[PDB]
Amino acid sequence: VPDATRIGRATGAKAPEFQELYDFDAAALTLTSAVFPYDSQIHRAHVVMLTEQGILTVEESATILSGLAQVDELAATDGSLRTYLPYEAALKRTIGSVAGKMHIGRSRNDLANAGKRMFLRDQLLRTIEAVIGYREAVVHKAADHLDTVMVVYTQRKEAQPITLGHYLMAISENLAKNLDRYRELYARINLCPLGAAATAGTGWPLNRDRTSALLGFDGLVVNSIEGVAGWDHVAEHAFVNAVFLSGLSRLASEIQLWSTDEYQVAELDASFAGTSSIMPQKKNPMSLERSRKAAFAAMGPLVGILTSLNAIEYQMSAARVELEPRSIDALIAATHAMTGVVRTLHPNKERMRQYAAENYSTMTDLTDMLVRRVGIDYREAHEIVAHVVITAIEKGIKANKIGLDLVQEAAVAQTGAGINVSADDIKDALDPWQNVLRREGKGMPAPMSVKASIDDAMAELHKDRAWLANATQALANAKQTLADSVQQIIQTDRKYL
Amino acid sequence: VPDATRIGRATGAKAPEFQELYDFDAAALTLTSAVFPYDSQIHRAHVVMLTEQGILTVEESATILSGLAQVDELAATDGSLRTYLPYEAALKRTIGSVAGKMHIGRSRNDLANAGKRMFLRDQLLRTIEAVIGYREAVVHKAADHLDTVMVVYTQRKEAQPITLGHYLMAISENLAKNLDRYRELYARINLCPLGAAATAGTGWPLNRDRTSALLGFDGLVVNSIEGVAGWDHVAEHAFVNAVFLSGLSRLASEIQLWSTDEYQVAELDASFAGTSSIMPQKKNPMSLERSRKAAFAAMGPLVGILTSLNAIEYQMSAARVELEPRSIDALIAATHAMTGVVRTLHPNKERMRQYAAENYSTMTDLTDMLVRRVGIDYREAHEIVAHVVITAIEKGIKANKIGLDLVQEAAVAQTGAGINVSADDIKDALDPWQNVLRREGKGMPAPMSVKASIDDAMAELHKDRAWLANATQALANAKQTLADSVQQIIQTDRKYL
Amino acid sequence: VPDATRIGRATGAKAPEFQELYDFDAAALTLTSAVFPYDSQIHRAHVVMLTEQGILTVEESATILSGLAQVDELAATDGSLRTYLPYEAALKRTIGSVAGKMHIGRSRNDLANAGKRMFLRDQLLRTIEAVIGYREAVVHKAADHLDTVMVVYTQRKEAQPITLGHYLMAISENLAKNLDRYRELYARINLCPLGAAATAGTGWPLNRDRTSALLGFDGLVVNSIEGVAGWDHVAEHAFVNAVFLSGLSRLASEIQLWSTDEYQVAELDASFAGTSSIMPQKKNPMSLERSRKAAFAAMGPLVGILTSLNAIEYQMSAARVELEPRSIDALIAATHAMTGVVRTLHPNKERMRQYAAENYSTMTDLTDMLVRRVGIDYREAHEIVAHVVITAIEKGIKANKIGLDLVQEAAVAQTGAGINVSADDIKDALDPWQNVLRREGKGMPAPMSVKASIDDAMAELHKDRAWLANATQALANAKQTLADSVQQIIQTDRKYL
Amino acid sequence: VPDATRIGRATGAKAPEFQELYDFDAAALTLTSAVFPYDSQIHRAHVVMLTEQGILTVEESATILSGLAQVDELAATDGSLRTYLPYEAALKRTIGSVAGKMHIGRSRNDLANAGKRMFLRDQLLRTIEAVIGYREAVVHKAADHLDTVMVVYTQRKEAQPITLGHYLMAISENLAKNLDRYRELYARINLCPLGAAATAGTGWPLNRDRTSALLGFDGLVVNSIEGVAGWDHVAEHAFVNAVFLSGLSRLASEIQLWSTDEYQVAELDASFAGTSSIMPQKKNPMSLERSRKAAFAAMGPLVGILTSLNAIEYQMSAARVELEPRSIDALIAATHAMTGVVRTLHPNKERMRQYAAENYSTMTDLTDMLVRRVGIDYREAHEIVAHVVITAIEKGIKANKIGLDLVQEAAVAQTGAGINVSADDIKDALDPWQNVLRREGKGMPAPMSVKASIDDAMAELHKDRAWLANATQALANAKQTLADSVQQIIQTDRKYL
Ligand SMILES: O=C(O)/C=C/C(=O)O
Ligand SMILES: O=C(O)/C=C/C(=O)O
Ligand SMILES: O=C(O)/C=C/C(=O)O
Ligand SMILES: O=C(O)/C=C/C(=O)O
Ligand SMILES: O=C(O)/C=C/C(=O)O
Ligand SMILES: O=C(O)/C=C/C(=O)O
Ligand SMILES: O=C(O)/C=C/C(=O)O
Ligand code: NA
Ligand code: NA
Ligand code: NA
Ligand code: NA
Repeated sequence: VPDATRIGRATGAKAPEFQELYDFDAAALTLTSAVFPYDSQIHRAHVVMLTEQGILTVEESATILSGLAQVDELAATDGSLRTYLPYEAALKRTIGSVAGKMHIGRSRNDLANAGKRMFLRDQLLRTIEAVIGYREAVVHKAADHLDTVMVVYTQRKEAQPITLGHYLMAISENLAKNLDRYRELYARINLCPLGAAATAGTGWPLNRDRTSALLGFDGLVVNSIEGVAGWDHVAEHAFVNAVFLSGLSRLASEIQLWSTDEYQVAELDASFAGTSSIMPQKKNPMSLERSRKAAFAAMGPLVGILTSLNAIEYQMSAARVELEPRSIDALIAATHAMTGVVRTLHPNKERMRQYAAENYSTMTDLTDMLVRRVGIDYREAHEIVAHVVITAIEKGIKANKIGLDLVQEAAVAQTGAGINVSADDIKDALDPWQNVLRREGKGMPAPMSVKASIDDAMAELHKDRAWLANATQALANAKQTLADSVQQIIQTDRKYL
Repeated sequence: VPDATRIGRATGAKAPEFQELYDFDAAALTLTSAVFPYDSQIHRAHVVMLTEQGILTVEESATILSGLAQVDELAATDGSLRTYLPYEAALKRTIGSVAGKMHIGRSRNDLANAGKRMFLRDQLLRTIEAVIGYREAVVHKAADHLDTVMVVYTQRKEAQPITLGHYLMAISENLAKNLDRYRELYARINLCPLGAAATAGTGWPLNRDRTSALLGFDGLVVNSIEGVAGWDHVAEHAFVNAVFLSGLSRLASEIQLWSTDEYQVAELDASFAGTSSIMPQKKNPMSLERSRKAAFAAMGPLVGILTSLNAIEYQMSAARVELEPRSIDALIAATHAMTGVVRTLHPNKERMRQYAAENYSTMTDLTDMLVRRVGIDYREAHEIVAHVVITAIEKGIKANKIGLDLVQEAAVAQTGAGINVSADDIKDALDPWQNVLRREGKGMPAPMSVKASIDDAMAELHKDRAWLANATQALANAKQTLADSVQQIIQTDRKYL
Repeated sequence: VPDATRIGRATGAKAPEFQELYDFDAAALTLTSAVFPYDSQIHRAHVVMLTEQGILTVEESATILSGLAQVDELAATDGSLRTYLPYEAALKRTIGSVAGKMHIGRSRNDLANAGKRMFLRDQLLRTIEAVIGYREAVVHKAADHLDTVMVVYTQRKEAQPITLGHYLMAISENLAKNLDRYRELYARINLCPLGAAATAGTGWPLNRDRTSALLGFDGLVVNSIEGVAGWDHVAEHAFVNAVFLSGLSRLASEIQLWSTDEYQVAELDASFAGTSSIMPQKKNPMSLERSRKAAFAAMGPLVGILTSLNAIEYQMSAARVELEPRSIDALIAATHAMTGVVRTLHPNKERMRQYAAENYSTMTDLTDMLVRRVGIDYREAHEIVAHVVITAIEKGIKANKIGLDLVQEAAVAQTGAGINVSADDIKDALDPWQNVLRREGKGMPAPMSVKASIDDAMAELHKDRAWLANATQALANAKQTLADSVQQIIQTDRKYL
Repeated sequence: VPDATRIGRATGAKAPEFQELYDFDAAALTLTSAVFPYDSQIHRAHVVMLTEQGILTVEESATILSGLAQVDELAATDGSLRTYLPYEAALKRTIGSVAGKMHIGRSRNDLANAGKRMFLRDQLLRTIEAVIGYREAVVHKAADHLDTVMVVYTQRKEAQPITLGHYLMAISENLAKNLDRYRELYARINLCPLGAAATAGTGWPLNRDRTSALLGFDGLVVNSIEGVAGWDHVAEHAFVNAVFLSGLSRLASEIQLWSTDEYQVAELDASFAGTSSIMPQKKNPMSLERSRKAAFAAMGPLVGILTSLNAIEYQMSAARVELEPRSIDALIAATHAMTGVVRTLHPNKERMRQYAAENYSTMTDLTDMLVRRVGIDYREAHEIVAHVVITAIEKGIKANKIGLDLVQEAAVAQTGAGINVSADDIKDALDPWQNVLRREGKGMPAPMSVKASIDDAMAELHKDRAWLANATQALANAKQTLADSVQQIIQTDRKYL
């Protein structure tokens, strides 16, 4: 059946990235189900390590490892088996009492912290991947809009002329720093707490480095209390999500204002807009508002997690609040949605230029010209130009129609004196494109300057992608090593022992 | 007059670090007054840079720079002069209209963002210094308590034997990672947005690198929109404060429980306790609870800042919530207080050992011994030992009095079968010190293992202090370079122009 | 299969209320699925009202109403039909184009706000019911513990003697005020926004009172903008949940400390405790910590909702954050759990009395006796008694062994003078039960005073239950009236038109 | 000296209400200094009550009461005397040891909770007064704009025609419910905890009702634990502030969008706008953004307070976070500012009408007319009118120029069939004023309907003011009774004893 929301001005299908905003809530796993497959990997890595340490024989190890595959399969459809003690009991019912030996030297506490880290680790790479895709859309969009003159706003008022490319490279710089935040967090998430057992380690001679390496961790959470009590990485994950999403909310809000009926300086692609069941004229920025909704919602986990940490001791505690799958899923959906919003955004170039030329954002350049040309101080020139604007608005004179006569009157009105500048001086100062070209320093909207930022961002994106590929490959390599090791044990036992 | 709170069991004076918790609220500056001296430095750096760029003559520069000193002096007692436009107007009244030229190419927006960064930069070094002092107290305390056997808790229940040194090194590892968070944040705070002007740069040929260098920044916030709209570093500063303080709350809570009348395993130094105006018996953990109060309060700025960022566009906005001096001051007071709390904490070594030996935290080692000795699986041994405990509690038998007869009865009761272990096996398994010695892996409480962590932490603290000294010296060097440059201009003009 | 967590000291089954804490997360509905059945009721009420208004004929109404039952049935298994436009389209495919007439004068905006209110209304009655059950457990528990002498704490230090009944009646008074908060909120939730349509009403002659009455609302959200933009009730619902749960967290924390191995003044019923997979001695307060977890998590929705309201205009907005089913479900589970925790809590009466008699909580009465008997001011008596305690602790003298000689020495040591009180005066002042009996004013722990509070609370609980029964019956009556009306239309059309 | 910010387009002085936003931060009292005068009242009320109870003689009472005046005077300039134990010690140094008797039966705990309640009580009446003034401005503004046709927005897109009066009465209804929230809170704040002493009452025969009555409380916090541990009213105060301010943020945001350069449908009074130090054209909505800033900041205390309550037991705790004066001061400043913003807002009536007539907000009425006139279902009419809009936008045809030919083409294009409506039918459906007049039900924008809401709101405002006058007079009466009683004691002792 058709998408019944695609009626009237909501033509065609929702963009896939837009549809993600509708699907993640019902599709989200519980934390228990999301972490369960990582627990299964931990069982295997732990058992392999115990085998290397001689705590388990190869025969016992093979029996357990084969059982783990069988219980994993049962648990694919039986959710009751996805927490540890039910899982262990099912393993015991499957292979016998040797099942219990897989917990030697181990706790639910270090198992759980490690499993959640593995989950968050994968979700952090998933997030970094999405943020990179978002930055790619932003920078690649900017590269096409070096000449798209438009006003920048401060305090929701037209400030000065820039370009759309200039604006998008602000977002790129924001995302560059959020990627740093996420990679910095990744180094703290990707630490293995296994071997802490309950909170104090164990007398069993575990090799904590081997379990860590088998599970793709880059290091250990060393202190055993820190290994089970430590939760700051969960709080930090929630925070970076929240602050990253606050910037995504701000872009969404920016574009929503751009695409108001009143601004009309940009239009959402049809595939990122919805309509109204009652008002046929609506082209609703539903992608933007649902993206903002996720940003706002991300405040929740951050506060809950920090509240729970403020409520306890420096202990393992079952009262700690988690970062849950549905929260991350919402971030990914919003990030994907805004990636497509940016990619497909349709700027109204003509109206953007009209506002820049007509609505007085060029008055700074008029002021700077008076200082540069006649040498008066900035504050006196400012007062003259403000009077130019006040008078211009009163007389209905758009900025690009301000001439020598109006400027001289304002100078005389505020100063008693004329001012020695030409009509050409004023014309060039009020030309919004010349406003852009004159702003040619580092980080300023002149095409040459924005292009330099794009080049730099393109080189940084290459490093972003390389960092992600390296982190991902390290995990894939370890997971394959673990699988090989499991198979070796099971098969050697079957054929030779 | 005497400290009227030092009555009854609140003997002697408050520790200075404890007193800090009482003073910071009334003493805290407003953000305006805290940032004002940095604005004054920015005026000088900006003016020097304009002079290098030939935008100001040396004569104009000298006149302004001399005026800045005069207005700074007026503003020391006249708070109305500490915001920019009143300050500029006072400068104009002091030296004449040339005062206005100091704003060429500049805005309140990039001035304010830069000034707040300079404030937060200094406050971040102040915070890093305090966190290092806190970690030093923790590690140096741990070094004296390698042999201080005591129980670790999970879920506020006695879990297993550790040592006080082992526990403190959990905190050290937490603080190591919070110092990473803060240094990572410092690299983002210490970026100069000057030259962004209103939000789009300027046509004036500023040298943004020179202003940045004169003000001790390590780099630029490049994009001019990012330079004025960017606020994530403020949110991040608030977050690291909050998460760092949540760990400080947890230690404070831990110690508060240790020092309850019922636990009695540690006692606060008198200089960190208060008493009651009514109940003469009270030795109140007032340092701890006021430290937790600050931790809880630090949630506030984090939420307000993120809320404000979620509420706007990617613009300069006057609606953004700030991180205020009093919030940082509270963190410093709480950190200093807990530094002294830890340094002077008096553990009850005898009672710590008593609990470890008597209240069943050794049962894991009993369980592990059954697995290691008779080869049963962990789950069956666990069930036997649980019955040992249940029976022991019922009969009023402390853990260190559990013997062969009680263990065999439990084995028979739960299994129908005895178990082939000796009274010596049980004795050694129940010896809490042997529990500690057996836990000799990485991050575990055995003195050799905790000592290894202390050695590592001591080497890391040397690097922490070196990083702080280098960051501080860089700022001091730049501030002196700026002062030299100002004096050169003023004096050259006075004597030679 | 057995509950694999019920091993060792976790004997028997989890209490049903305890199990609720494990089930609500996987069982929680999405908001869409939770609100859908209320949307179906709204369709019927709206259509009936349109029929009364002559906007629909009885024949059209019957056709639609019969279709609504058919689509409702499809939607029981097809989740795609639970949002409005897909539902309407399925209705159109089921009965023809007349399906579209059910939206005359209506929007998704007032439909959605009304449906969510109906959901929250039912969930608020569900919550009030649970809070009443919680208060009933607290008061009925208190009634059995008028004589259960124990210490009250301030700042986690023993303060003065009370009774367990006295403590529980603090919770009762807290819950009384939270029930007021919830009933006050109910009056704002139970207002009907239908008729606001998109945000400005409609030219169709709706009878907004009839739709409201058919749906059990007690009044209208009058202004049509307020009807769709209004969200404060959602924020308020989240807040009362959060503050109510913060008090539940505090009781859970209180009991957790009571039931520490070190306090040992209360023990959780086995059916509300868990154990450890590794440490056989653990009787873990898992009901308490998971209850606190829900309290902490409830901060999340409150902050997200308020953030979203701070981010928008006074408009209908799709960016607003919702209060979701799983959040309320968590509150109900925690409230039920703590209801059973309180009901089945096992106080250690002997140890409670021991602490009261031995650990110096009686020193206030000693101080008051010196003031009352010899007329010295409170501050000088306080200083004497503090010295009594200091000396007593040093000499290992429990409070109930403090005698005339020790009190006189302290008086002489601090004053140079003895004090004219008898050994009987001191004995009676240090008798913890006499401490309780002397505290006989309003709200104080004397059995006569606590009994008076219980009587009052029992009368208030009768009114709580009456208020809930009346609110519930009003909704049941309206729902039956609506069902009758639907059937009348369908059947009259089938048989007579 | 002149207000140096009143330059260029920032003409005249800041409105006084606008200036409040600049002054409250530096002017805010600490909580200690704000509560101190209430503590002094409590000392007097407590001492008077002790005198009535015969615990103090009239002679002792007079001596203390006279001393309280002397220490109060010292404390006006010596901030160290504003906490209890220093104050008591200064009283002792002033009148002798009898000073200590004023604490008989009392604690810092019930003193502090009571003093903070008295502070919050007065601040709640101050807040209710400001909210009433805000509602008065809103309703009185609405009364002048029954005919000010303009579009209402949903999702920041033009939705349907309303009037400015209609919009303002949404705010009135919001404020009516926030006033209910505040008055409901007032009944819980205005409860006296005195007599709880430390947390368990006292053996002294206090008359808790007399102290409560002398201090203007309407009832007791009965249970003595609740009297000192109870804090929910602080959380609730913070919440109502936050949710009330979120609605104020939304109006501020709404007006900010109205007053963008692009909407230009309203203009702030000059006295509520600022300008830029660099951009002479700026008329900045600084009142609005600083008002939103306060709304966002109010999230902070709410989260800190709730966090602290989630962190402790149901005890008196010094870790609880307070609601501080500066937070309330910010709310009052923002409320006053927005009161003046609303009062002096200048709507652009001509442009408001232009948008309503031209930008397609009338399309719903076109759709409803097709349903009403030719009997097609709403969904098919909707699809036709959407095509009308799509075509109209493509051809540059403003809504008020849509005619029969365009509607028939759309009908044929989407249906293959024309539609039997007249040019007059279409004209009347597209007349934005007729859109308003047709929306004549309860809460809809027709002048008759908005006038009815204004009449109701005016009657409700009379009751709001009466409730405030009654609450205020009750406190003034009690304060005068207390002063009379103090004077009677002091003077009777001086002249007759
Ligand atoms: O387009 C949507 O996602 C939802 C719209 C609505 O329910 O109003
Ligand atoms: O779907 C609706 O009924 C309305 C949507 C809107 O407000 O645009
Ligand atoms: O010792 C203090 O800081 C405060 C105590 C109190 O006011 O209760
Ligand atoms: O200072 C008091 O009155 C009480 C303090 C306490 O609760 O310990
Ligand atoms: O289940 C465990 O492994 C441990 C639980 C605990 O810390 O008590
Ligand atoms: O500092 C500014 O940008 C403006 C402040 C104001 O007008 O309040
Ligand atoms: O005061 C300024 O420099 C700029 C203000 C603005 O962004 O409008
Ligand atoms: Na971490
Ligand atoms: Na940043
Ligand atoms: Na409401
Ligand atoms: Na309350």
